Amino acid sequence: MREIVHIQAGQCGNQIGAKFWEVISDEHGIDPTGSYHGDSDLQLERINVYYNEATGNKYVPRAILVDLEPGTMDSVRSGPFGQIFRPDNFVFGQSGAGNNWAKGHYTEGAELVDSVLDVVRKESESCDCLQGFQLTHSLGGGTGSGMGTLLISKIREEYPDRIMNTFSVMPSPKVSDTVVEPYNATLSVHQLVENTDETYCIDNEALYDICFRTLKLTTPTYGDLNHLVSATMSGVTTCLRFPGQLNADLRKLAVNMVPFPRLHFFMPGFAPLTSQYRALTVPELTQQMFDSKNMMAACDPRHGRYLTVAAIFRGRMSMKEVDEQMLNVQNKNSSYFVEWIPNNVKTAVCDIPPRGLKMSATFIGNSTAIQELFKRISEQFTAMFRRKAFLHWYTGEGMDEMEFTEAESNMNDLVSEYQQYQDA
Amino acid sequence: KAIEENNNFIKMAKEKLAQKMESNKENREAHLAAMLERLQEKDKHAEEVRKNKELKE
Ligand SMILES: Nc1nc2c(ncn2[C@@H]2O[C@H](COP(=O)(O)OP(=O)(O)O)[C@@H](O)[C@H]2O)c(=O)[nH]1
Ligand SMILES: CC(C)(C)c1[nH]cnc1/C=c1\[nH]c(=O)/c(=C/c2ccccc2)[nH]c1=O
Ligand SMILES: [Ca+2]
Ligand SMILES: [Mg+2]
Repeated sequence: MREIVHIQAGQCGNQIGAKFWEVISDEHGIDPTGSYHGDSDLQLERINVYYNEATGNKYVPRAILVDLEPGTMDSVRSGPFGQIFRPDNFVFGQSGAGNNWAKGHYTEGAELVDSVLDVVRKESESCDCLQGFQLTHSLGGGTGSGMGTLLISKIREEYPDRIMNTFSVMPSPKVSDTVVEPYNATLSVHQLVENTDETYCIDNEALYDICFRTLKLTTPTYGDLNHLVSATMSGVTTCLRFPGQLNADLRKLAVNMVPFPRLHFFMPGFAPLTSQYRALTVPELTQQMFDSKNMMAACDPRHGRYLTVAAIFRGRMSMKEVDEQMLNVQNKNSSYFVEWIPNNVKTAVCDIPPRGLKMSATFIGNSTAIQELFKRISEQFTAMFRRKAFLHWYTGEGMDEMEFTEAESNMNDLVSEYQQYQDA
Repeated sequence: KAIEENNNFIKMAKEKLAQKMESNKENREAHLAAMLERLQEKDKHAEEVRKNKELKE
């Protein structure tokens, strides 16, 4: 188990996805045309996880770029690292999906899905040992939401034993393109509860607040939100992309993070938050990454309890001080970690720091406080659905009101299930 | 179901339209048929007037 297949779907999926390849290619010393110009052998030791090797010693990302319109995928190709991607892996339709889950999942996206799966099969075939898939998308649009979850369902049919993880951007009125986002997200969440092993719940509410409150940016663009996303995505993928004596693949990580199959929605976090000169001390990283302000999903961890925690520190620091600090927050806030999973906070350290920072920490939290996120989308859903508002857009594409009722019920069951373990 | 309903709408729009355009052509023709039949009734009255002049001499 070494190779991971990456897929990016829709405007948002391709935007944050393109930043992921901008960040990690710099970390692996791969230039905009695909040639290696690093210095450490550690940059090439596990380069196979995300790159295929081409003729002339070129490194081509194992990345499939999906959208139902050309727009954003034309921007990706024109953008700074656009030339590195394999041209066959740009699979796109023309009419778009108009922020419509039904168009992505059932009509427009159905017409395109089989040609995307052919490229996935192409990449999966020439993989010595495929460990799984990762997907970037939003749940608020049409393509990433509707087609992304369709692809996830088709990939599970063809590759039932491989890991499926997602980086799933959640919608919020604060950063809102259309009023139907709660509908699109609720329909997607039900798909993710069934068909993913992990979903990283990037909340655009939280990314905005981090940009506004704790980074003093008055008018945040999507680039400012995506900067925080790409830093986190680098962090969660670090332990696969480098050593250091950590013998773990996606399954091993998923086995230790997910005690219950449906409860695999994580709370990502990063320290320090950037947009510096004084490098942070190990106590500061530990306090910041556990701080609510640094959470990428707009939930208060004090309102829930941690099932599992994973923290991966980057940079040259004392592992003794890391162990001391990670044991300090557990033993001084022991009510917020479930007693019925002993030793649930685990830690790794990687020597290579990311670009610009001398040391950093990435936080992955399977907290029951994530119910707050699903409750917030459930309220926005019901507000519209009690009056069947905007439903004509979905019923015109052949959907039934029953499918909405089901999805509503399934997400409120997920919230009930998170509540069960919060009190136990 | 999405095809079925899009076809249903094309179907029933086409039938509703053909039913109206035919019903209108029936009406407008029956309106003009009545107008000419009243005008032809005057020609028959003017033939009785011109006969009652000659049949009174
Ligand atoms: N964080 C982030 N969110 C985005 C971005 N672009 C769109 N969104 C969010 O995604 C939703 C719209 O989906 P989008 O990806 O544009 O539609 P799609 O192309 O049909 O998948 C909204 O909730 C937006 O707030 C982006 O670049 N970054
Ligand atoms: C011991 C340590 C810190 C390595 C650990 N223990 C359990 N989890 C992790 C970390 C991770 N756990 C994950 O599940 C994880 C998920 C992942 C990795 C790559 C791509 C997508 C998801 N990434 C991680 O870094
Ligand atoms: Ca078509
Ligand atoms: Mg959009």
